[PDB]
Amino acid sequence: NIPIKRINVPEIGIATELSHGVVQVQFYDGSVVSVIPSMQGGGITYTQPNGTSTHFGKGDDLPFPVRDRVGQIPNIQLKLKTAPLLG
Repeated sequence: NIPIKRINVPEIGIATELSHGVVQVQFYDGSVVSVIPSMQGGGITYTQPNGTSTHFGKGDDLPFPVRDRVGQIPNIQLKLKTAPLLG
């Protein structure tokens, strides 16, 4: 969807805020985490380097390496808020 903020997160990857509130992080290994706003159903969509996508909702426990990676998203959300104007 339309990026409204995008920042490089050194040592982690590239983070994007999409126009409808989803936050995505593309990690250095090609994995992607999408954090879905609670208003849109919440949860996490995680795509492995091999292309496999999994949705983790409320009540799903997060396996390795998803749990630790999702644990980094709050700090990245704050970085996106203070991100420069895109461009």
